[PDB]
Order: sequence, then structure tokens, then C-alpha cells
Amino acid sequence: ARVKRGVIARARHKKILKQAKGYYGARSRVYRVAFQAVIKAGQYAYRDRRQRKRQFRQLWIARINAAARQNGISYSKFINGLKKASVEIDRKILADIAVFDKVAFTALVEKAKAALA
Amino acid sequence: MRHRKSGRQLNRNSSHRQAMFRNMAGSLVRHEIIKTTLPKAKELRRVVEPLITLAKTDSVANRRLAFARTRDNEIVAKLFNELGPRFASRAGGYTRILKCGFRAGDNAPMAYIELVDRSE
Amino acid sequence: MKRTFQPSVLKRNRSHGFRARMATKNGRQVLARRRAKGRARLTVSK
Amino acid sequence: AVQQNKPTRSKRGMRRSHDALTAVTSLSVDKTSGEKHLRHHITADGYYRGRKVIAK
Amino acid sequence: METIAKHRHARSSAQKVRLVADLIRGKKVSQALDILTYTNKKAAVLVKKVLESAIANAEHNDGADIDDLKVTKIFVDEGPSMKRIMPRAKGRADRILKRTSHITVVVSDR
RNA sequence: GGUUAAGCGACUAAGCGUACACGGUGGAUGCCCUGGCAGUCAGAGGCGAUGAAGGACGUGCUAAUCUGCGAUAAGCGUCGG
RNA sequence: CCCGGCGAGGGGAGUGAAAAAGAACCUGAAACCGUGUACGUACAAGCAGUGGGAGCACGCUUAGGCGUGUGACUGCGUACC
RNA sequence: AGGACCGAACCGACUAAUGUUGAAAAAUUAGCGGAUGACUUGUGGCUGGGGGUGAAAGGCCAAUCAAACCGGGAGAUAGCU
RNA sequence: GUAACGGGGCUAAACCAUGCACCGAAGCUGCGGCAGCGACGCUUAUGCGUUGUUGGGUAGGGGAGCGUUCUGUAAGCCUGCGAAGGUGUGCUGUGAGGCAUGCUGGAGGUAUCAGAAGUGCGAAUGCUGACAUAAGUAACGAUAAAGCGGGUGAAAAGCCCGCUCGCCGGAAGACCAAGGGUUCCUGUCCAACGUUAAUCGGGGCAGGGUGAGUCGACCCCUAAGGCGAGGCCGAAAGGCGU
Ligand SMILES: [Mg+2]
Ligand SMILES: [Mg+2]
Ligand SMILES: [Mg+2]
Ligand SMILES: [Mg+2]
Ligand SMILES: [Mg+2]
Ligand SMILES: [Mg+2]
Ligand SMILES: [Mg+2]
Ligand SMILES: [Mg+2]
Ligand SMILES: [Mg+2]
Ligand SMILES: [Mg+2]
Ligand SMILES: [Mg+2]
Ligand SMILES: [Mg+2]
Ligand SMILES: [Mg+2]
Ligand SMILES: [Mg+2]
Ligand SMILES: [Mg+2]
Ligand SMILES: [Mg+2]
Ligand SMILES: [Mg+2]
Ligand SMILES: [Mg+2]
Ligand SMILES: [Mg+2]
Ligand SMILES: [Mg+2]
Ligand SMILES: [Mg+2]
Ligand SMILES: [Mg+2]
Repeated sequence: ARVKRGVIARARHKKILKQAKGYYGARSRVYRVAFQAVIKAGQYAYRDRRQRKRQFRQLWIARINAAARQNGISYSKFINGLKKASVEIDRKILADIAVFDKVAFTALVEKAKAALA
Repeated sequence: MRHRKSGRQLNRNSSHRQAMFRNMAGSLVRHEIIKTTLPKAKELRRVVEPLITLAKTDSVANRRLAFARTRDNEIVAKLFNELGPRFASRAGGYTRILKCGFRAGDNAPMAYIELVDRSE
Repeated sequence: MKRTFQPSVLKRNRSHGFRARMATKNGRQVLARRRAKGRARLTVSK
Repeated sequence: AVQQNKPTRSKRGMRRSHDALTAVTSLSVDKTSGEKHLRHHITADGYYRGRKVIAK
Repeated sequence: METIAKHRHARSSAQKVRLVADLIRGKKVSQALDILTYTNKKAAVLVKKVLESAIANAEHNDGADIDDLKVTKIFVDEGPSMKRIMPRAKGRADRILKRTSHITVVVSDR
């Protein structure tokens, strides 16, 4: 029972090469390079599934800091004031409010300032 | 550098150039129009036209110079008995270069060079 | 450069010809081997 | 001295970005025979600036 | 409509023919014929014969008018390479490729 | 609305990239088997001086090669089918 | 029939179920090489991705926005064995 | 007379340059040595692998030589890669 | 090359002390999901009811699978109303994968549960073929040398003719042997071969061409040497030799 391994090998190489689309040069057309590039894309995708949460929290914190300083308080004192006022709103929602509802963000800043005072 | 220098080497040593232009001058004299390469025609001006100038005066010494330069007695005869008188009143410019395109075998730039009065 | 093959038909036939091979036991073995392998040309004999 | 890496088809094209031929911009038209010719060259039918210069 | 002429297995590398082909892509066929007539390349002769064949195909097979035709498509593909041995120094052999090209010229009025 | 000034600013692609479409090259894959491989059963287990095995040359309406054949030469006689 | 050199090659016609089955002939993959289109790219530094992400282009949808392609800018990021 | 001298053919190969993916798997060019001899050359022959042959270098023995080449033991063995 | 804060910068944005904030990991928590191992009660082909806890990993051990070809199931089933293969797209699973379907393709494929393996490739300076790259780059093989006119031709630097020019001339001329083996001559063709073009050719194709008493070979004769009836010798093969 001899097995010609052409069909399945073609299929595997095609799977990898279909994952390698958009890649530059041999990375998108040469299986050896494509496979390395697909694996490295996967390791980046995992590692960055992690990195995305912290990058977005970083962005939210920066925006909250900006808006809070527009309301005369640093981010640190604002977050401490929110904790002391028992406000439990995420950095995501806080930043989204900072951009899209500046009045409500001002109200939050007053709530935190009252907590700290 | 070749500042102010004149004369095309034409990828030949000197004695080959001299032989070639002697032959080409003879060809031009006897046929009055020849196809050659444009650089070769431009250099052929500088040899043929002095031969015609020399032939405007028919002495034995001048036929001797012409023969030294052409080594063809038919060419010397045609220079002194036809060309000299045909160009007696023309102050230089006895030839005309007419670019005629590119030689097939080597794409070489080709021109016709003729005697100016070849029509008559 | 003199090269190693300096042809001579007489020397060729005397060294490797049919008669030379048939002359000895080992030459006849060479011929038997070449017949068994099926070669079109048994020997240098032209 | 030889390459340490295979240069890409992109660098090959980049190098060849100067290989394009220039078309002859325009042909001249003989005033007599009216047939197109290369500038300052004789017409393929022996004309030049309206004068027949060769019988070929 | 579109009319095709092919010179398949032309004896020249597609890279060389492509210079000429790029030279007349999209031109009106009369202008293309002039360009090829004065382009000092072997590929210009081949491409010009293909273009003239295309124009004659159009006028004959498709009833086109020559004054309407443009070179709408002029690619050059690689054809099979003839493989030859160049003996080099010191007993070494190289194989040279005598590269052929397929020239396709499409003319149309549209 | 005009000028000036300041600020900002798309439109370029020589080429190149990615994607897609269509090709070229190439000959993988799949499908195929008058070729192999391994056996089983059974024959036969030798051919040769009555010239073998293997060949050379020839041989046709025939230019070659193959197959056959051997100057009776893709064949001859006879007996059968 | 036509172009072409009484070429090569090709375009028609016709044959055929099929000629993108045309003899360089079943299927015709990949590398590799082109043509076209979309987007990007000529002040920008590095395993070329990845996470974010504008803009453009296209296709859907009855709005609403989703698919797709591309991907300015940006965090991280030195292949595989 | 001469393993005499100078010097072509012929035989060689001291120097240099070039060449070193060569024109060439050892050459070219300019010079250089021998050039009646222990010379050189044609044809044929003989010597066969631990063998030959060697004015002796381990030289040469078909571009291969501290043991030729081809086939075989053979899928040697390989605590190595 | 600043080059002994990572940089900018900093007189605190340095240092010490104290204090409260905050940022900060794949740690922990939250929410969702998967799996392994336990412990519990109903039981079984265990479902679970739960319930703790575990889940980085090389060499390596253990467990469970995917898929490929082939055999049975199968004279069944799918298939010209389109098989395999190819190429897309969509869906789907934890993964190997699976399913569907557009196009191509044009005749085969094969469930299920078993069975057997040439059963899975990226490396082995692996092997074969194809195709890149360097790159239209080096080079086109003696620096004896060409020029022009005419012809032929689709096209001529190279072919033919002519006239010049140059080079060899103890050769680069002529005749042979050896070797080759049709390269000879004529016609014809120019794909490939010719390091370019080629109408030309030692290229293709066809036809032709080799005439002997005296030339040569054969032949007669012998050298070196070979072979060698008998013979001598040697396990055999064979060696030597008349
Ligand atoms: Mg030159
Ligand atoms: Mg050689
Ligand atoms: Mg002496
Ligand atoms: Mg010596
Ligand atoms: Mg010398
Ligand atoms: Mg001396
Ligand atoms: Mg030994
Ligand atoms: Mg081994
Ligand atoms: Mg975290
Ligand atoms: Mg684990
Ligand atoms: Mg099958
Ligand atoms: Mg591996
Ligand atoms: Mg270079
Ligand atoms: Mg060069
Ligand atoms: Mg040459
Ligand atoms: Mg001429
Ligand atoms: Mg022949
Ligand atoms: Mg001849
Ligand atoms: Mg050629
Ligand atoms: Mg011939
Ligand atoms: Mg007679
Ligand atoms: Mg005896």
C-alpha cells in the first residue's frame, strides 16, 4: 500500500499560504517562508491578545487624565476620589464619557472632588 | 582627456585608419556617393575634401601628392580631370552627409556621403 | 596538451577486440557478461 | 563578490525602472513626398527635405 | 470588438520584448506602427509583425477599420526556454537558456 | 468681492507592494494501463560439429529502423485447421 | 480565407461534446513571470508581522451598518532548524 | 675529434607578466636551457597493482597514485555528524 | 560619535525621611468557555447533581485522535442532471481536520464499522525535475583589418561578384599517414546547431561523387613480440616453450 502524498501535502501548504495573504514577498507565496510568517503571526496574535487589554487601558487612562485635568484634578486624585465616592465605573466607560459626555464627566469629577474634600 | 584633439580613433590603430580612409576616399571619388557609418563619413570629409582642394590645381607635384594620398591613379585622374574643375569655384564643402538610418547587422548609425554636384 | 586517448585502430583491436577477448578465459567472461547484460556492441570491433 | 541574499522581484523592478525605451517623439514629414521620416535622416524612399537624394 | 495576434515561441527574452511592448501599449495602431518602425530593437520587428497581423485579423476576420484600432493589450509572456551547454573554463559546463517569449497584441476600436 | 499675509492642504508613481481577475511557464495531482513486481498451479528443465548462444550483413514496390526471414531471404513445399 | 518571408507564429472558417482537446495536445497544481483593476507608497529607518487604526475603493442592505480589498499613522516585535 | 661551442627546426621549462567562473582542468607572451647525443621522434611490442617502472620525486602507471581502475564481499564499520 | 542618567531635559524631575494617591504583569479578582484529576448521592453503557482542585514545558513516559492509500462491508451507495483531481467561497470543530458549494474537470468515487500500511516533510551541503537570483550583467575565444560598389534576398558588416586594403608565406601554402568517416560536390531550406545576423555553413533535407596489373592494402618475407601441436611445469584456472 503505497500512498502518494501529493494531495494532502498540497492541501497543507495551501492552508498555510491562504493564512499568509497580504504578506510581503516570499512570505505570501513561498511555503517555507509563509509557514514561518504564519507561526510568527500566531505568536504575535496571542501575545497581543494580551497587549491589547493593556494598550486600551493605557489609552483610557490617558483620556481620563486629560479630561480630569480639564476639570482641575489629576487622574490619580480623580480615581482615588471615585473610589472614595464608591463609583465603580470602568476606565473604558470613564474615557468614553470623557470624550462623548463632557457634562457627565464634569459631574463625575465633582463627585470625586466631594469624596476627597 | 581629449581637450581640443581632433580625429576619431574609430577603434583602429593609426595605419589601419589611414588605409581605410585612403580606400574610402577612393570609393567616394569613383562612385561620388557611398553609404558608410556616420562617424566614418564625418572623418571622410577631412580626407576627401583636401584631396579635391589639392586637385583644383593640376601640376605634376599635385598629382604626385594625390597619388601618395590615394595610391590609385584612376582616383587621381578623376580628381584632377573631373573633380577639380567641377569644384573650381566652390570654397570647400565638396561633400554632403545624409544620415540614412541604422545598419541592420549592428544597428550602426549610417549616412550617405556624396559629392555635392553629383546631380549634374 | 597531449591527451590520454591517442587513437589507433590496430592497438584498439589488439587490446580490446573480439579476438583479444576470445583469446583468454577472462576475456571470454567479459564477453559473456556483456551478452548477458545485452549490449549491442560486445567489443571495440567496428 | 556575490549576493548574500536573493534580491527581490521588487528591487529587480526598481533597478529596471530606468530601462524603459523612449519612443521617437515625432516623425518628420517630407515636404515633397509627404512621407514620414526620422528627423534629419533621409526618407526611406530617398527624399530629404523635399529633394530626392538617392535613387533607392 | 477585440482582435488578437500572437507570436508564440518568438526567439527573444520576454524582458527584451517588453521594452518595446511598453513602448506601444494603448497607442493608436498607426502611431504604434510608426513607433515600432523607428525603434531600433529586434523586439520591435517582432512586435511590429504581431501588430500588423493583429490589424489584418481585425480588418479581415472582424471587419474593423484600421483608423479605429488601438493597441488595447500588448503583454509578452515567457515561452519555453531552450537549454544549451556553454563550456566554460576548467572543464566546467554552464547551461544557457535561450528564452522564448509569446507576444500577444490585442487591437480594438473600443 | 479684490489684493496681501499667515496657516493648512488634496491631486504626482519612475517604479514598487498587497489583493483580485486573467494569462504564461511548468508538469504536480487525479484518472489510466499492451509495463513491471511477487507468487500459485502446471509444463520444460537444456541448446550445440545436422554448427549453438550471440551477432554481421543482407532481404520488400522500400529511404530508414523495428519484426520476420536467409541469395528459395516479411518467405518455399506438404499435411491439416 | 487572411497577416506573414510560397516562413515561424497567429486570426478566422470548419471538425468535434469539447480545440482555453490542435498534435509544444486529458487533468494542468506550485515555484517563477506578466497584463489589468482597487488601495497604498517618493521626509522615511530594522525578521516586515501583530494589536490598534484613519482614509479610499468595491459589494450587500431599505436606511441603519455589515462583507471585502487596501492600509496612512501608531504600541509591541532580532526568522526557522 | 668532441655526452665541444653559437644558433633554428626539434626537445625542454629557469624568470616574469597575463590568465585563474582561463582561449587552456598547466596555457599564452616576452625572455630562457639542450640542440651529434646519457639526443629526439613515428610505429608496433613488453612489464599489472603490494605489482610494474623509476639518472629516485613516492615520481609515473589513461586529467586518478604512500598502493590504479572496474565490479563484487557491501547496506563494511561509523561510541561521530 | 555626544557616549559613565536610555534620551529629552532636570536644581528637582537629585538625595534623605515621613505619608497618602495612582500606574504597573499572562500574578490575583471578575465574566464566559474547555479539559484533567479527585471527593461526594443517585448509578452503570454514567449522566451528572454537584463539588474542590489542577492545566508553562525540552529530553522523555502516558492517554486520545485526524487524515492518506489499500481490503472487506460493496454486484451496495454517490456519479455525465457531472466522479476524482484543480481553484475559490461559505460554514464548522479544541486541533489534526470536516461539510457545503461556485468555477474548472470530464469518469470515476465511496459511507459505516472493521482490517492492513511504501500513512503525513522544511530542513538531512538530502534526491529528481522545474524555475528564480546575480542581470539583460560578464562574455561573444588571439589587437592579421578592414573599406566601398554591385548582386541576391523579407532582411546583408558577415553570403556571392568586383576593386582596394591588411595578414601568413620552413606557413596560416601544398600533399599525406594516423585518426575521423561523407565533413566532399550540386540543389534546396534557415526551426535548432554557428557564441551576433545569416540569403551563408563542416547545420537540415535530397541527389550526386571515390574507376588501378603498376599507388596502397591484401600477398610473399621476416623483427621485437604474440600464440603455440606435441612437450615440460603447475590444486584448478593456467605458466613456459619446441
Ligand atoms: Mg568596439
Ligand atoms: Mg577541455
Ligand atoms: Mg653540445
Ligand atoms: Mg621533463
Ligand atoms: Mg617562450
Ligand atoms: Mg651551453
Ligand atoms: Mg592499501
Ligand atoms: Mg554505509
Ligand atoms: Mg492585566
Ligand atoms: Mg502541559
Ligand atoms: Mg482513487
Ligand atoms: Mg524538522
Ligand atoms: Mg553588476
Ligand atoms: Mg563587455
Ligand atoms: Mg572571434
Ligand atoms: Mg556591400
Ligand atoms: Mg552529414
Ligand atoms: Mg562543402
Ligand atoms: Mg543565430
Ligand atoms: Mg552540410
Ligand atoms: Mg583500366
Ligand atoms: Mg597443448
